[PDB]
Amino acid sequence: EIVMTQSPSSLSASVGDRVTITCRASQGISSYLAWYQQKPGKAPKLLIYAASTLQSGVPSRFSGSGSGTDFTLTISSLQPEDFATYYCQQLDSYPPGYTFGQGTKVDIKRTVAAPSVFIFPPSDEQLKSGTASVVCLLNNFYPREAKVQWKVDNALQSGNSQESVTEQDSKDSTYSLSSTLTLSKADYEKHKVYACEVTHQGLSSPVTKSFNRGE
Amino acid sequence: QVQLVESGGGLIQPGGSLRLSCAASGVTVSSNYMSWVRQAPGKGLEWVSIIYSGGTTYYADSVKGRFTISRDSSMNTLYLQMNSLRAEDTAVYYCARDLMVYGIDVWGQGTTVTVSSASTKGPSVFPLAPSSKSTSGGTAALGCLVKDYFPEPVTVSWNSGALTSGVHTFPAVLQSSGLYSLSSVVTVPSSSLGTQTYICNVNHKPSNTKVDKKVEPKSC
Amino acid sequence: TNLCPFDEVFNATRFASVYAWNRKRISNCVADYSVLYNFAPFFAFKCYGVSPTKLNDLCFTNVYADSFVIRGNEVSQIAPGQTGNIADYNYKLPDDFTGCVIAWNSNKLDSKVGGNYNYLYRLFRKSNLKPFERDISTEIYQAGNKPCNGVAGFNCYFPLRSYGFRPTYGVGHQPYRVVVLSFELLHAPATVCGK
Ligand SMILES: *[C@@H]1O[C@H](CO)[C@@H](O)[C@H](O)[C@H]1NC(C)=O
Repeated sequence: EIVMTQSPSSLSASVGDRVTITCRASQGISSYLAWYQQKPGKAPKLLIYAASTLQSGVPSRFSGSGSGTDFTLTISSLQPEDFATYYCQQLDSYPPGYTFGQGTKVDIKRTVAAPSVFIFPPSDEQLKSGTASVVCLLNNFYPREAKVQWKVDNALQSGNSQESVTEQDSKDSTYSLSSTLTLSKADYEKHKVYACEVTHQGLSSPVTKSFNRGE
Repeated sequence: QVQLVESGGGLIQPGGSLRLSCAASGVTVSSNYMSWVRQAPGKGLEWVSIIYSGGTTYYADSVKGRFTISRDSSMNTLYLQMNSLRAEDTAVYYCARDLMVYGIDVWGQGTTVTVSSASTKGPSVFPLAPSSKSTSGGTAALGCLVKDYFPEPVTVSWNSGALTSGVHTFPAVLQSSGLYSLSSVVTVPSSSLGTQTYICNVNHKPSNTKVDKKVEPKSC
Repeated sequence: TNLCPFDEVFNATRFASVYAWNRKRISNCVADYSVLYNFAPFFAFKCYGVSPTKLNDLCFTNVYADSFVIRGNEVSQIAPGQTGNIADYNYKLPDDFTGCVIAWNSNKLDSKVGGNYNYLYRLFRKSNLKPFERDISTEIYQAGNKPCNGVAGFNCYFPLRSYGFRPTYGVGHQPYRVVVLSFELLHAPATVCGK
């Protein structure tokens, strides 16, 4: 099987920038490659076929290049309707597959914004059920890359937490993230200090919001 | 009118069977390379099957022996018979007209297939109370935790829609229990937290559940 | 005592496209399979229905020499019971095929720096090819319900595509010259023997 490695995973660009996406096959596929555009909830849209041929109806600011293993998509002048996720495909019929790239998300570039951190202890109603869910909130930040580390009595917790990120806000171009740490009532009552540690580009040092169980 | 219309998707328990349909107009199915491409939630595109105009079919390794692509030339319809369904088959399934070296030009709107051993269950709504630690500076945050429901989706509003600015309803996460969990928070000025009452309205049509939960400061 | 013209097929300077494969009818001659035993390091010599060492001991009514050019990724289709764009729409071998298939990498011969678009292949066809069928039609393929009337555009595509053989391509996308030898033995006087 051919492996299509696409880079970068995400990039930030303002309107008018020259945007470049790279797609690499694990072996020579000559010119059998295509580029697609996809917006959330919509079907994919064909942009380039045969490595460098522009699909009918696609604006001329799009252009493909490369042959063999290294391919590049190029948007000469980024327009507002071009903020989306782009994929490359190996149209070669050997070995079947038609593998797609990992995808590149192109969001709106703006100034760096540090997140507002809020920690929420589990509700008394939920503790009555036997499950304790602690939620950490990262409000209105940029860029998307942000790291949340749970600490329980200063013990770094991993594997029992889940995260969710909203789409780039249509008004201030920021992201917001929630992280849910779930424990049984028994394990929750075994510890005292609950904190989430947020590191981000807009923070020179990690921010920690914490509480003590029962205060 | 050149378009592909998918149907047949839905909820089914693992091991069940499901047949997707792809009604075409403009493009002739029996004359084209027709392909099925699926996309799991938050993941990339994955090719599934293809049927040549000459009848040759080709399937991905993960669905070999389970899926069968077919077509009815009189109906001008493409079919995908999906047997022995698994959780990892949960994805939006597109039918498309493949042009090989000329790319894939015609895509359908997609039909949603969800494979889970979970039953329909209404969510528990818990308050995320705005405490002293939930106030960075000048504004505080409050929210609701919509936990343990199935299937998607739920809709959440605040004060019956009167509060819309600064509201963030996050996309749900699939828990190891197989039930979805979701949170919706809102940031307000700290001065209004005890002159304005905040109630989140959670609606879950699969279970006919409408729950209104008041979020109040926690009492020490 | 004429010798079978095998030199004219393998040592030909130009080969035909796969969709319009050339067939040389070889009959009433003395065949030397020892020069095709082991030509070079290329050992594409898969024989079906017949043994190579037994060819010198067998007489056939007619011997057909089919020659064409494909890519490396498609040689696996030139075999009995294969599927693909080449096998279904260009050159199909029967399920009971009796003969040998020969191929060798001709990247130093059929690939130019600017792309050798001379070699073509068929991309669109309404149905599959019968064994030993040659379709040289260039009619605009009607992929929709609207008739084409020889107008290339949407749902009306030219049924032939170019290979564009470049010498820097991958091995699988480099040109390969193929020679398929079919051995026929029907109710007729056998004239092609070995020695
Ligand atoms: C074809 O010619 C080459 C040299 O040009 C020679 O090595 C080879 O044996 C010839 N093959 C046949 C079948 O005559």
